[PDB]
Amino acid sequence: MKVIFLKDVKGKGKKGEIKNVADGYANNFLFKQXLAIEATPANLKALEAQKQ
Ligand SMILES: [Cl-]
Ligand SMILES: [Cl-]
Ligand SMILES: [Cl-]
Ligand SMILES: [Cl-]
Ligand SMILES: [Zn+2]
Ligand SMILES: [Zn+2]
Ligand SMILES: [Zn+2]
Ligand SMILES: [Zn+2]
Repeated sequence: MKVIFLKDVKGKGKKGEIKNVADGYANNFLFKQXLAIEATPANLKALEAQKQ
């Protein structure tokens, strides 16, 4: 699944990147720890607001 990284995660992604990762890894680790959020149009839109 495509995610938006909110924080660097060594070996997987850097803050700001939008990229595909393993679904299990996103669900059980990234989302659970606030390291990334799902890349959906609603989320991208919301994140741009929160950055501004
Ligand atoms: Cl998925
Ligand atoms: Cl770095
Ligand atoms: Cl990377
Ligand atoms: Cl970086
Ligand atoms: Zn999937
Ligand atoms: Zn970094
Ligand atoms: Zn990268
Ligand atoms: Zn948010």
